[PDB]
Parts: sequence; structure tokens; C-alpha cells
Amino acid sequence: MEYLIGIQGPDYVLVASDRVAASNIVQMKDDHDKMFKMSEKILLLCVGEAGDTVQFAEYIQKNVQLYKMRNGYELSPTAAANFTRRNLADCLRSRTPYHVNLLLAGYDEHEGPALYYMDYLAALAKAPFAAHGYGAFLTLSILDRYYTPTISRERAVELLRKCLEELQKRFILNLPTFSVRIIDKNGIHDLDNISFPKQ
Amino acid sequence: GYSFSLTTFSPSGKLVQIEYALAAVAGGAPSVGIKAANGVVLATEKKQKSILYDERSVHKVEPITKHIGLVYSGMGPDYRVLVHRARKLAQQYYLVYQEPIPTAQLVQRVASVMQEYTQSGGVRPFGVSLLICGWNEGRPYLFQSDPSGAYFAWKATAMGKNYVNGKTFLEKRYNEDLELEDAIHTAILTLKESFEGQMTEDNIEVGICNEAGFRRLTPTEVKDYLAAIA
Amino acid sequence: SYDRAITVFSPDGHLFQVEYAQEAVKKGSTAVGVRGRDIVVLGVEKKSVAKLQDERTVRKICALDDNVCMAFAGLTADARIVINRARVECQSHRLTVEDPVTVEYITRYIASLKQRYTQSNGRRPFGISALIVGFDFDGTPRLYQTDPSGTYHAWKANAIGRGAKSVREFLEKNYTDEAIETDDLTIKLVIKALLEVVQSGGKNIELAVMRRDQSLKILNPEEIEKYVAEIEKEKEENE
Amino acid sequence: RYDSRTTIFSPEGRLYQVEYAMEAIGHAGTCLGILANDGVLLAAERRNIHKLLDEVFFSEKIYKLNEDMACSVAGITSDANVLTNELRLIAQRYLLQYQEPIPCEQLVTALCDIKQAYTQFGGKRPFGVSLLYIGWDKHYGFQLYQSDPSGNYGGWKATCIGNNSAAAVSMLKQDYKEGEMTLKSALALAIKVLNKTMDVSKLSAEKVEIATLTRENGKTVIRVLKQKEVEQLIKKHEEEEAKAEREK
Amino acid sequence: RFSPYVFNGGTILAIAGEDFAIVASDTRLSEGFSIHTRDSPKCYKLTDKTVIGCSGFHGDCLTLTKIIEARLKMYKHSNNKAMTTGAIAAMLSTILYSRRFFPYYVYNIIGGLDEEGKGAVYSFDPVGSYQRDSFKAGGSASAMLQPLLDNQVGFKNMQNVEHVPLSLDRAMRLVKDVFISAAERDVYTGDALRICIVTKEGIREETVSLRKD
Amino acid sequence: YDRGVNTFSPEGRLFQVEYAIEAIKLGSTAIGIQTSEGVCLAVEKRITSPLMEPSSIEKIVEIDAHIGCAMSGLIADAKTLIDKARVETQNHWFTYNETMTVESVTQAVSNLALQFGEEDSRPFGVALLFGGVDEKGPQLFHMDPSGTFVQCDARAIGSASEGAQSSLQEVYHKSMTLKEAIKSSLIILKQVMEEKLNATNIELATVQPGQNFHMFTKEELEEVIKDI
Amino acid sequence: SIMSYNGGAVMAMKGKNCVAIAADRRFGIQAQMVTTDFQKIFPMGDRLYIGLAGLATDVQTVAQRLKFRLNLYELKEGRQIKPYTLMSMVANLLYEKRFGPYYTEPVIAGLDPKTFKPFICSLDLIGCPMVTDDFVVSGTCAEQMYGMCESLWEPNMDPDHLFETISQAMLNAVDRDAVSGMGVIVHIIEKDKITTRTLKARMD
Amino acid sequence: TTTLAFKFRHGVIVAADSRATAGAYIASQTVKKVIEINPYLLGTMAGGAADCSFWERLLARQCRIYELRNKERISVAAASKLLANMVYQYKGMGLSMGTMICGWDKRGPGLYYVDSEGNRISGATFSVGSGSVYAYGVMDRGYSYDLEVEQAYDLARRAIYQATYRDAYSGGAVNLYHVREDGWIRVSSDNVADLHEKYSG
Amino acid sequence: NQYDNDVTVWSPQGRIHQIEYAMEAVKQGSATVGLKSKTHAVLVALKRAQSELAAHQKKILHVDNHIGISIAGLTADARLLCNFMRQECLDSRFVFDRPLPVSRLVSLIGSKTQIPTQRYGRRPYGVGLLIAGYDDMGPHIFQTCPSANYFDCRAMSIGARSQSARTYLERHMSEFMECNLNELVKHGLRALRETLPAEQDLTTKNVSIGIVGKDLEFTIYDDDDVSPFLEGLEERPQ
Repeated sequence: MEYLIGIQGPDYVLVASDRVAASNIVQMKDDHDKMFKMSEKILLLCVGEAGDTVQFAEYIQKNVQLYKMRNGYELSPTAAANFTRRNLADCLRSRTPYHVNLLLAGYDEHEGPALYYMDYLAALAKAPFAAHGYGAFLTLSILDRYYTPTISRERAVELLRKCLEELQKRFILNLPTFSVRIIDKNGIHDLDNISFPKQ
Repeated sequence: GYSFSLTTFSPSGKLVQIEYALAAVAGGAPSVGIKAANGVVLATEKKQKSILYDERSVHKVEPITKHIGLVYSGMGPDYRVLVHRARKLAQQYYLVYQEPIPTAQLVQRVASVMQEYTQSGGVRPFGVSLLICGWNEGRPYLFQSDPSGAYFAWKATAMGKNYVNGKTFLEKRYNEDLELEDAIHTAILTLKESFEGQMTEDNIEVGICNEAGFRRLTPTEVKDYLAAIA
Repeated sequence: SYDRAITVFSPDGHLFQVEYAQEAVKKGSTAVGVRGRDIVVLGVEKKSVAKLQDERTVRKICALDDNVCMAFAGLTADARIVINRARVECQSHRLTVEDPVTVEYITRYIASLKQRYTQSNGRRPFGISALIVGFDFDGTPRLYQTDPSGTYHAWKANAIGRGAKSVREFLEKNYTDEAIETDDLTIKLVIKALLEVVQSGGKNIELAVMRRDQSLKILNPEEIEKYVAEIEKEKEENE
Repeated sequence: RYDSRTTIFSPEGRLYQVEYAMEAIGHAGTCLGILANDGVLLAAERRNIHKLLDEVFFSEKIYKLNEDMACSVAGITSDANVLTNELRLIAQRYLLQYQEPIPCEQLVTALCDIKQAYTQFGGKRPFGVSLLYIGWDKHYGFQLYQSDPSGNYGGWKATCIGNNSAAAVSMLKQDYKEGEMTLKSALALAIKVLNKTMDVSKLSAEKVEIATLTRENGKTVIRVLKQKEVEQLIKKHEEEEAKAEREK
Repeated sequence: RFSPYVFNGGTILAIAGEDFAIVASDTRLSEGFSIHTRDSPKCYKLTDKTVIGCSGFHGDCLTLTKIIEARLKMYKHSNNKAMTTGAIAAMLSTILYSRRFFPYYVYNIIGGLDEEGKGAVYSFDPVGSYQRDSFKAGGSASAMLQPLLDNQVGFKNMQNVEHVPLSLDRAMRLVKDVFISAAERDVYTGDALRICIVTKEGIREETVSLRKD
Repeated sequence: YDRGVNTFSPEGRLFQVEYAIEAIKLGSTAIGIQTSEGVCLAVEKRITSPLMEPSSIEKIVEIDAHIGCAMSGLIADAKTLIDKARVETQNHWFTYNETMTVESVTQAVSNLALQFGEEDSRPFGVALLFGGVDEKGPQLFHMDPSGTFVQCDARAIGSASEGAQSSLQEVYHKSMTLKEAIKSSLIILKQVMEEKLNATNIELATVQPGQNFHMFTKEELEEVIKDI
Repeated sequence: SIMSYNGGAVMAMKGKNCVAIAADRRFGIQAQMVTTDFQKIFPMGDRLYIGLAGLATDVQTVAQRLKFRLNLYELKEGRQIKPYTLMSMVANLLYEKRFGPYYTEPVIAGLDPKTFKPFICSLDLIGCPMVTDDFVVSGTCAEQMYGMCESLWEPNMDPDHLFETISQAMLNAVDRDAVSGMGVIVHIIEKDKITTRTLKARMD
Repeated sequence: TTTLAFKFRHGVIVAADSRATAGAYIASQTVKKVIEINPYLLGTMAGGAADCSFWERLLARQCRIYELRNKERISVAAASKLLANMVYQYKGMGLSMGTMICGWDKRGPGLYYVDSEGNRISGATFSVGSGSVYAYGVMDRGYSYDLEVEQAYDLARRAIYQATYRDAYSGGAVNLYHVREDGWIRVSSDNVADLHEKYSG
Repeated sequence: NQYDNDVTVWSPQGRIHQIEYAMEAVKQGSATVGLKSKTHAVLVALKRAQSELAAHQKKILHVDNHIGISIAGLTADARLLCNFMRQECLDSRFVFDRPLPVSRLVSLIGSKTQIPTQRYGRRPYGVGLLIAGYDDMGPHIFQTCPSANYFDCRAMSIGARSQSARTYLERHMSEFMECNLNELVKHGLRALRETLPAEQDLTTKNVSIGIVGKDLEFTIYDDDDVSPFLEGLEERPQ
């Protein structure tokens, strides 16, 4: 339904979710949060069946915390992404399948920043910028029009401003407020909440 | 009165219910096996207790596949059980890989089976030491195992009564480079060294392993060969 | 009636292996632990560096969560298994009700597991006794200890291992009311406990702290030298 | 007196089978690994050096386990096969789950837990086998570890096997090195250790075994080296013995 | 195909009084377009202070009756005392939820006295919810009976009519008239009426016939 | 000999149960007295260290809102039994909307007070006192490790229970009052204890039909102590 | 189809003394692509590759499972694997899910470990092996690659003409294909070395 | 059927109707939907009766066991979490349950929303049922944080009146509960016809 | 004596001493006497206490509307067989919708108790049941044993010093058959008053009497319908 965008930079990962938790007619929650802080430099976003999102939050979040408290150091984004893909692929072929759409944002001391991209059919992907829903389409046109691998973080924020101005113009949906993180050499820094008065 | 049984170590030494199983193995029938340049020859010592017994019923030299010979020195009823295990296991390998199983892999898995039976604590181990050989990938092999689950690789070895004397003779007489026939000759020599002297086409039983495959020889060619071979 | 097995009583009403398994703890390394009012601190003795290897793997003080801290005595393998189980228990509790894990629940888990582990058929009981320190409810400092029987038993200070009676007896003569906080006096209290240790070698001391809000902090063998220097200064001022 | 099983305690509280497993360790092959950066080594003594073998296995104590790790072993030999198959299966499960090589410490603790589960449970024979660890990771580099039948594991830089290696550990402390990562120096040191500690007169190369592990450009290869360099290592060490008798 | 359900019908009435519980029901057991019998009382006396009626699928009514009697004996033979009414209500509710994914297609009414000695009617549903009400009509004749009880017992939709509490004999005349009026129009109703009355002194029964068509 | 739970004696008897009854004796004492006004109950804590926090050691626990308990012997067998009772009470309220009466509580506990079996584990090492108020007024209940449960009017357990029962039968009759039974109990406590009686040694647990909630006395127990 | 959910095309062609394997780069949902760098050719030991086309989840899971059993086999036995051994192993791995099948069409391309003998085979979604001598193809597009490879293959081919032939065949068949496109990776291996090239394809 | 709940400065307002029909046939008019979990927890009945009753009774059981094991009153998020983890074990098997969880917390007020679809969220205002959108309209007209007590009472009373006025599946007595910091309290149980006479003019 | 340890081991004389030790464990229970008329079966037991303040341990416990049992021996096995007994009652009450014949019930008890007397791992049950019931052929008084050789009688008594009770049954088994309930019950306690030493008297609080009749449901009594049964007695002939 909604979509949370995940731009890769040179040394940062620009993720941006929504704050909407509507139920088939009405907007129940207008300050929702879908951001799941796994560890000090690894994030996770989730869109799918809203009974399964909390379950993935529990399972993946807490088991990565379990690895951290066990061994003594933080995971790579790649191993965590593969752990998630393995768990979705295993829980797919059961009497209880899982239907969400994930995308992974991490940061290594060696590999630097990292973006991953899931599916409800449990596929790994190493993308520059991802898509889900219908904001998928409406972001991907402009975002593939104006991408440069050597882009600065302020140009990325400006690009997100511009794309959101295009999102508020031709949807059926409402989508009032978008929350935004950023990952650096330090960790997870929350930027300001990005809302728009329309007219 | 200790060890007793299979769950504890000794105060300082080793496992008594493995050492006694090896003792019962050493109290078994003599046998010899020699790895030559082109083949490996196995041969046993099979005397019937009376003149009543038949020599076309029970067979010591036993193939596991068409290219793998295997003999023992010990107790037949356990020998058959572990052989049947090796048969089924080699067939499982041929199910999975569609390829004849290598003798090292057989020794790995048969050794794992025997070591599993030495695991504590309700069954006894085998009273069976094996001699596994075959011509896999040109170079033939010769693998001796034991009831403890371990294994070796020999040029020539023996198992049974007076195996130390047969081993000193195989150290003396045998060497690295012979033919299949010369290995047959020195194998019958080291078998006749420690057996009783009344040795016919029936008291011994010989299987060879060509590069053309395993071959279990007949009393016809045995009496053709062993009719005063030296 | 005999030292075997764990299942039958004595004729005068005892369990031999319950009483005997505490002796493995009682012959074990010494590790103390006190609570401040705001900062809780503990440490083990007998680092025993044998000159040719690393010692970052032999660390006897760890954590299950960011809010709880560990110690033990007795043999190390049972401590390894119990802590590795307790991490997963803490994380399963976190997968349930979303609170930071209370020290009381995880001590009930560990002692309960240890006891129902003991009651079973021929399982050798874990000859350890853990020290479980945390400050969760508005930073209320708590530390409980365990037992090979599996009895959690809440204290204010603690001392186990070799010669634990004397080391606890020092805290009887040390622990007045106005200990903390006064964090510096809690620091000097840990330092006086380490000076009152059975060997007090000065370099074999390893201590770790928690200010009830921060993380676990491993100190440095120069700050502790200053602490021993000012403790000897206090001993000279007593003269 | 209070013998019978592994479980439960003898009243001290001490143990029966851990001590007797170490006394089972002591009468076995001697191995060692050395302090080295940019590489690490293993040494081993050939048991059963009788002339009628084949040596077509290339490896009798060494087991190149995952890609970048080998392990020496000592003790009851079939239990070593039992543990090594399972340990390869553990490492390969980790690689299946994460697509990352195993960083060796959780591997070591997993095998220690496998041994420890047979220490507590009853009535089972605990593994009377100690074994070594060499390997490389992304977090510490070249590493050395000592497994024990108790389930305790020691991170060493110069390791210890039983009664045939207590004098080896004494020579390793009295001739301790630090700072030199040159592998040939540590190989000469190991040659000296096996020259004194083994009772082999003049150190025949058929009674020895040496395996090394170096880091090459992305690969972390394991070198089970052959016999001729061992021969010239013997000649080098005996030339050093001539250098030692220069003081006469 | 095989269907697991069939509609037997039935009509169950209950009235909570000042100190009494009246439960009455017809005894017709029918199926489709035929009559199996003209004598099958849906009412059952559990204790001295508890009467249950069960309509709907007849086999589940019988089975549920037997299981309820079993658990009554279990509670008494464990705890040396009989149940109250609401305890039986909670127990029946737990059973009906215990077969959630294959339900009993059975309407249920428990009437009886509380510990204060007053009437208490617990209605039910085929899935297992319940509540303490004064009067319910269960079965196919539910809608034919509920608004009249709203008229008389509840005095609803009336002006300047004060609240007199319901006596016993007036309630008896009410039950006779409502079953005659419903038997005139329902097809799952007639030929008899089994009226059970719970007092503080025991259980009274009374059989009033009806028209025979 | 006698070596195990699966072997009788030539005269009786277990000979494991006997050693459990012997293992009652090691514990600290506790005294409860049934009075129709309500059940009073007492215990000794036997504090070792000043570091030993006194309110942390549990002796009176709360099973139901009107049901107390007291333990005597191994702590953790008692904790298991308290856990099971806490489960089972709630199930009884669940399936019946009412309070499980205390005799039925004790039948439920004594169902597997002896279900000891290692094949097809050991018997438990604690005796328990149950105090509560059912419909028939207050109830005071005394069980054992052997599951032989009976009602007692004023039972004493544990160490020095002999002279406790002696001086108890010396002072008891049927028509006692509340505070008189309280002071009569704590007299026997300070006769059987070794330490000076103060606010940290003992604790009381009083349940009344009109005062069902809070089966405990906190630091008014100081005032009850100073009246002797 | 279910095979046409993520697209896919894998071509292998046997040369004279060498063998070449190529695949597409596009990954995405039914009409919406995602990325251009999806790996479908995986190295399994030295001088022995495998190609996978079909559902990408089964592709990655089957590749990791085969890597698992492959490493266990090559560490139980120090020699490297022969290609027929790989073919029987893959057929066994597929046939274990007889009624729960993965959705893929594996293609194995490798050389002889002792000689330079080339080898091609391809399998079905239940484990039916098939060895040929000219070429094997898999994926969503089939008939295009069949027509092109039956049009342009010769029996004895120098590696340059083998490379250019598989290049033109893949480029034309992918340009006729709709759901699979967006660049081509080419692996040409031989006894001496391993060559990997990427072609300038139509990105439409 | 229509419930709502909204929290403010002085605790939480909980109100609902009491009509529970059987299709086009009204079963009752006096179904007490707001299930009393504890002296400190209150759940509602939203769509399907047996699921709401059973699983909230099981939640009350588990809360009592938690309190007796930890000597400590349970938090609200804890209850919503346990309820969602219990209900999620029958996903797809056809349970209808859309209740709300209210209670006072160490963090203060507590308001969560648990579905049989497992849509565990917090928030400030909620309304469940068929005629819930009517209540959303009139409440989000009348919502603030700084309301008074009688203001919130008349607000929720107006809200349930509007919801039962327009929808046909809603009616009966209007219950009205109020959560405080110490404990909840029933405010009133008002019939619709009295409210129509009172508010109509 | 090394063979007198376990149930499985046959003796070299063939006598399982575990069974006889279970018998001697049964003999340390309370006194109880069961006896029937043609129409009424009455079993009467004796209570004991731990102390003076303590209550008396009950012996006669309810089972079913036409079945009630006495007991002597262990209490855990008693309630275990009680649960099994009630289960066997209500199972056939559920299936067949009839009350059970008593004989097949006690055969079920014997088959239940056979397996803990033959295999290893469970001790034989120390048990003292006296079972009174009503099938279609009237009252039955059965007795049990730990050897599962259940006996049918007309009048038995088990427990400590029950031999004087047995001799009383010998000298009044001709007289039991014709009388009505009242003097039958006072015959029962004129066995129980000889199950005691003569320097004390059978009181109220120590006795319980259970009557089940061919038209009368099984009912236990304690001091209150028993004070009517305790009158109508003479002293012992001192």
C-alpha cells in the first residue's frame, strides 16, 4: 500500500518511511513508526500484512540482539540480510507463510554503507534504490531520472523533497508525513520529520 | 572387577572392553593381504572342524561391490552383519552419486558404524577386524580396520594367530614391487607358514582385485596354482 | 544414604550432592559485588596471567542485557552453558513483554532451571553460584545470588569463592550506612574490598562497573594503582 | 571409592573423568603452534612409524576443516573422526545460514558445548580428546586455541599437549619470542622443540609433520608442506647445532 | 454430500422471578417435513436448584447433557458441594468455546436460583457467550415470543403503567398463553408443554397439552 | 539397604518418606492457629547476615486473595508447589467464577505431592501450612511430604515443634480471640527461638472474613512485639 | 507462468576444447525490473560453473544448498568434483522435493578435472538429467535460443568463434525476449584461464 | 456495534453501546461489552462475542499470574503484547476480534488496540465497530487533550448517541467507564431514549 | 537375603516377599469392618489423628451413587485408585448410561493392579479396599489385596488387630442376614469395639458409618447421624 524509500549514497544510506497506519477506510494512526533499529549501524523497514510486521520485528530484531550479546561485536549488513532472506525462504513453505516486503539498510567499517532489497518471495538484492507498492512507480521515475552515485547528502535530501512534492500531486493516497533517518560513520541520526501543507 | 562397562575410563589407561575385543580378534583365524603394484591379493585359512563340513556354503572372501574385496579375522555372525551394512551403505552411495563408491569412503563410513557401536554402553563391540581393498582410480588400496573404529593403510599385513610371525615374514619376504602372481605366491607362503600343513584347494580361499575389477578365485585355479607352488 | 546418588536422602535428612556441589564453588575463584545507590560495581580476583597467552577469553564478568551484569564461581563450563541459556531467555522475555528484563525474573529463571535440572534423573548439577546485578525499576540497585540447590537470595553486598567468610567479614566491618552515593566512596569501597582480597596482588585485580544507566565499563590498571596509592595514604593517615 | 560413573561428583568437589581424560590425553601425539603474524603453523609427531604403511592420505592429525582453518588432534582417534565430521557440519551450517566464513570463536565454543553436553549427561563417555585450532577471521587475524575435554578452551599463543610436551612448554617459555613474525624462525624453533622433546635420534623427517596457514591476497591458503623442505630444515637446524658447538 | 447438521427445531422459554425460575418447552421432535415423536422434553433437572433446556441439533443436545452431568458429578465428588448457577454457566461457556472450530449447533438456556435465592436466567449462543437476563425465548419460535415478553415482563413501550413484580401464577398463565399463541403460528411447536418450576423447596413439573396438529 | 523408593520394609514402610519426614526437621519453625475470628500465623526467618535483606526471604506467600501459606524444608520444592497452586487456583476461578476452597486447594496440591516417580522424580521435602477462609469461616490446614493431609486447629512445624505443640496444647482452647492468640503464638516463638525477638525475626499473616485483603502485618508488628 | 515470474535465460554451448556459459542480468517482478546485477551463474569449484534460471528464490536457496553439500563432499574427499557427480547430486537435490518442487532449470557447464574434456547438461524441475554435445538452454525464452543455436553452431570451434556465436545468439534471443533483458554476462572458460566478458546489449 | 476510547489528561474515557444482534434479529439490548479485566484493566467486545470474552479472560488469568510471580502490577503494553501473541496463533482460521486495551501505567495512561488481524498499535483515539466512523467524526470534532471530566462525559455520550442514531446495528444502554490513576470507575449506564429526550430539545 | 529386594525376582522358595511386605504394610492401617444384610450393606471404619487439636483422618470416602469404599494402607495410592474408580464409574455411566455391576469393576481394579506387581519400576499398591455396591442381584461386599486376589465375602475386616473382629463375624454371620439396618450397624460397631483395647471407649469423633441400600443411595455419616447410632449399646462385659 504505502512505501518507504531507501536511497544509497557514497557513505550514507538515506531511508525515509511514512507515518500512516490506516484501516481500509480511515486513518487510524497518523504518527506511526515502521523503523526497526537493529544495532548501532543497521536499520530495517517493513511493509506488508500488519499482523506479520510486529512478528518480524520481534524475531529479527531480537535475534540480531542475541547474536550481539553472544559473540561480542555487531553483524555485517550482508550476514543480517542473508539471515532474513533465509528465514523468509524457510517460513514460506509452511502452513503459516509470511507476506511482508522488507528492505535493509546497514553500514560496515569495511564495506561502508549498504542497501538491501527483499520481496514477499524472499529474494536478496543489492540495489542503489528500491521500490514497493505504487510509490514504487512514482518514486522510481524521478529517482532514476536524477541519480548520481557521487551525490551529496544535502542533494539527496533535496531530491527527496522534490520527489515528495511529486508524490503529493498524483496519488489516490493521502500520505501526510514522512519520517527520515540517515546512517553515517557514527550511526543512526534522525532528521526532521518531513510533512507538507499541500495547497 | 572394573571396566565394566563402556561408560567410564580407567584410572589411568585405556578401554578394557576394547582391549579384550582386540584379544578375541587376535584369537581368530589367520589371514594375509598384500598390496602389489597392479593388484591386491587377499587370502584366508579355512579349516573345517570335521570332514563333514561343506566348502561351497560359507565364504570368507566376500565382495562388497564388483571391484571391492573384503575379508576378516574374527567372528562370522558379526562379520555378516557389518558386511550387510556395508552393502546397503555402498548402494546408498550409488543411489546418491550414481558412481561406484571409493574404498576410503567405505572405510570412513564403516569405521563410523563400528565406532557408533563402541559408543556407550549397552552393546558389545564387534569381535571383527577387517581388511578392505580395491582398485579405485588405478592405484589399488589396502585398508585394515579394527573393533575400536580406527583404520590404517598397509602395504602388507596379517591378522589372526601368529600374525607377528607372518608380519616378520612379510617384512622379510615381501617388498614394494611385485606382480599379482608373485603376490599370490608370497601370500600362500605366509599363509602356509603358520597354518597346519594339510592345505588343499579347500583349506584356503583367495580373492584378488584386478584393475579389471574384483575377482574371487575358484578351487579349479587354486589347485592349478597351489599344487606345490614352491 | 550414600554420596551417590542425587535422588535419595540421608537417614538424617540430607542430600549429599547438594551439600557437596557447593564445595566446588567454595574452592573457586573469588568475586565480590556491592550495590551503590546509583552506580553498582563488582569484580573478580585471580586473573592469573600465565605470561604467554591472551586473557580476553577468560572474562568471568559478562552481561545478558544492557541492564544486568554477571559473575559466578565454581567451574567455568557450567557458567558458560547457564549464561548462554540465560541470554536466550532474556531475549525471549524481550520477545514477550516489552520491558527491560527485571533482575528478579531472570534470577527465578536461572535458579529454577538449576533446580529442575537437579531434580531429574542423573544430571550432574551446575556447581556454580551466580551474581546477578541490575538496577531497573527507576534505577533501584539490586543484586541477587544463586546456589547449586537453586535458591535466589537477595543481598546488599556479596563475596564468594575462596575464603568468602573473611571477605564478607570485611564488608561487615566496612559497610556502614553512608556508603553511597557518594560514588567516589563506592569506588574506594570496591578498592578496599580488592585490598582485603585473599591475595590482593595489585595487578591480578579485574573490576567492572555500572552506573545503572550506562554500559559495562572495564577499568584500567593505572586508575587502580592510584586507588591502592590513596588507600595506602589512608592507612598512613591512620598512623 | 566414589568412582563408578562420570556423574555425579566425588566429594571434594572434584571430578573423576575429566582428570582421567587428561591422563588419557598425555599418552598421545605431540603437537604445537607458534607465535606468528602473517601466518601460523602446526607441528605433529608421527605415531606408528612402521615401514609397511602407505602415507597416501597426506594428513594424519591435520584436518583442513572449513577453508581457512585446520586442527591438530590428540587422543582417542575414532572420536576425533566423530567430532571432525560434526565440526565441519557446524561450520558448513554457519556458512549456509550467513554466507560468511565462521569467525572461529563461536565454532570453538560450539564444539566445547558438544563435549560438555556429554560431560553433564549420563551415563556417557566424554571425549578424551584435546585438539588445536589455527585460523583467520575478519576481526583478530591469525589465532590459536586449545580445546579440552572439560569444555574449557584456552586462547594461547604457544600451546600445550601432555607429558611429552610439558618440557616443550618449558622451552617455549624459556625461549619465548615476540615481535618476529618470520615463519622460518618459528619453524626452526619448532624443529628445536621436537628435536629435544621427541626421542627421535637426529630427527628423521618421516617421523615429523608440519602444516602452515598463510594469507595470500584473498584466499588464506593452508600449506601442508612436503618432505624436501623438511629435509633442508633439518640440515639448517643441524648447521645451527654446529653453530652451537662453535663454543667448544 | 454428508452434512453434519440438521435442524430439529424446538422452543425453550425461561423467566427469572423474584425467588423462582420457570422453564418450559414443547416436546415435539421433528425433521424436515415429518414428525419423529410428540414426547421429548427439552428440559432437564440438574440439581435441586438448576434446570437446563437445550434446543437445536438433537444429538449435540444429548451429548452436551451427558457431559454436563459428568462434570457436575466431578465437581461434587471433588469438592463436596454442588455448583451454583453461574458456575455451571461459566462451565458451559468454556465447553462451547472448547469446540470452537466445530461448533455445537445448539441453543442453550440455564435457569435456576442464585445463592441469594432469586431467579437467574443465563442465556447462551452456539459459540459460548452468556449473560444474566430475566427472560429469553430459544429456538425457531424466538421472534414469535420476545416482543410479547417485552410487553408484559418489561412493560416496554407503555405509558402510565407502573411496575408490578411478576408473581408465580400470573407467570404460569403467561407461559400457557404464549405457547398457545406461538403454537398457532409456528410449525415446530405443539402437542404438549413441559413446564418446570424452581422454588426454594424443590422442582415442580407440570404437563399441559396443546392442539394435536 | 532401603536404597530407593521401589522397595518396602519387612515391617512397613518408606524409608524414603521417613527420611523426608526427617528432612522436615532441619527447617525454621512456624506456627498457625485457627480462630473463628480469623486465622493467625507466624514464622521465624533465621537471618544470617545484615547484608541478608529480610523482606526478600519469603515464608508467607499469597496464593489467593484470602489464602495464605507457609513453607518448611527445602525452599525450591516449596516454590514449585506454590507455583502449581498459583496456577491451579486461577484455573478454578477460570472454570467456575468462584474461589477454590482451601481444602480443595490442598487436595490439588497433594495430588502430586506424591506423584514421585523416576520411570513410568524423588518425593518432595517440605511440609506446608495453609490458612484461608472458605464459606465455612476460616480454615487452617496442615499437609506433609507424604500427602497425608488433615485439618489442624493450631499446628506447629519444623525445629522444636515438640515443646511448641506441648506449650500450645497447654494454652489452647476452642474459643480463643485474635490478639490473644497472636501474643500466645509469639510467646512460643520467643521461647523456641535463640535470638532476641524484634521486627526482623518474625512476621505475621492475619486473614479475616471482613478483612480478606492484606493477609500481612507490616511494622505494626513492632507494636505487637513491644506489648510483651 | 510461475517460471515467467522473474524472467530468466541461461545458455551453455560446448566448443572444441573449451565451454562457454552465459546468462542475462535483469532481475525484477513480472513487468517491473529492479536491478541489473543479479547473479545466476555460480562458481562451484574451479573450471566448473552452474547456471540457474526461473524463480530467483529457488535459485539462491538451491545454489546455497548445493554449495553446502559440495563443500561437505570436497572436504570429506580432498579431490575436486567430477561433473557427472555434480549432475547426480543436483538431480538428487531436486528429486527430494518431488511433490514440493523448486521452480528452476539448472544448467551445469564445466570441464574434465584430469583431461580437458568439455561437458554440458541441463535438468528439469524434478531432476531429469540430459547430456548433449551442442548446446543446452533454459529459462522463459526457449524457442528463440533453440532456433539461433541450431542455426549457428558448428562442431569444432575455436574459442573466438565460440564466443562470438554465443554472443550473437544471446543478444538476438534476448532482444526478441520481453521479460528478460538488460545486459548479458558471458563466461568462457578453458584449461588455461577463465575469461568473463559483459556485452553491450540493448537496454530497452 | 460501536465502541470508542480516548485518553486525555485525567485518564481514559471508555464508552460503548450494549446492542448485540443475530443478523437481522436483535438478540439482546443489555450486552455489557466492556469486559472488566482487573481492578486496573478494561477491555471491550468488538466483533464476535466468544473470542473477546475468552481471550480477555485468558489475558486476565495471565496478568494475575504475572502479578503473583513478580509482586508487581502489569503494564498495559504488556497486556496488548501478550494478547496479540496469543491471538496470532490462529491466523487465517477465522477469529473475529477487534478489542482495545486500556489501563493505567507507570508511564501513565495506556491505550492500545489489538485486532484478530494482529494490528497492535498505540494511539490517542480509537473507535471499533460497524458504526465506528460516526463516532470518529463526532469525537474528532470534539477532541482535545485539555478537556474536563464532565466535558469528556458529555462528549462520549454525544458520540455513542450519534453512532447509535445513524447505524442500525447499534443501540441499547450506553455504558460509560472512566480510568483513573488509581483505578477505573463506572460512571453511568444511560439508555438511548433518555438521551434522545434529553438532547433532542 | 540378597534376593529379597525387588518385585521381579522369584524367591528360591517361590514366594514373592514383596507381596507379603505389602500385606504387612496393609496391616498397619486403621480397623474397619464390612458386612451386609440381604438388603443393606454397611461398612464401618475407625478414625485416628495426629494430635488432639488435629482433625481425624477420614477413611470412608464417597465414590458413586451406589458404590462406596473403605481403605487401609497408603493414601496416595488410595486417592489414585479413587480417581481411577470414579473414572471407571463415569465412563460406563457415559457410554452405557447404566450403573455398573460391581464385579466387573473390581476385576478392572485387579487388572489395574496386576502390572505394578509384575513389571519393574513401580511398587505394588498398599491398599485395603472394602467395596459395597448394588447390581441387579443385591449387595456385595468385596475386599482387595496388594496381590490383586480380590475376595468376595459376606463379612470381613482388615487392618490392625482385626482378628477379634473376624471371630465376632464368625459368631454372628448366621445372625447378620435377617436383621434390619439399626442392629446391623450396632453389630458392626460390636466388631469395632473389639478392634480396640478395652481401657478406652469408642467415642463419637473417631467413627464413621456408611450405608448404601437397595433403595438407599450411598451416604457417609459423622457424629451427627452417628450419635443416633451410638445409642442402643451396652458396656463391654468387664
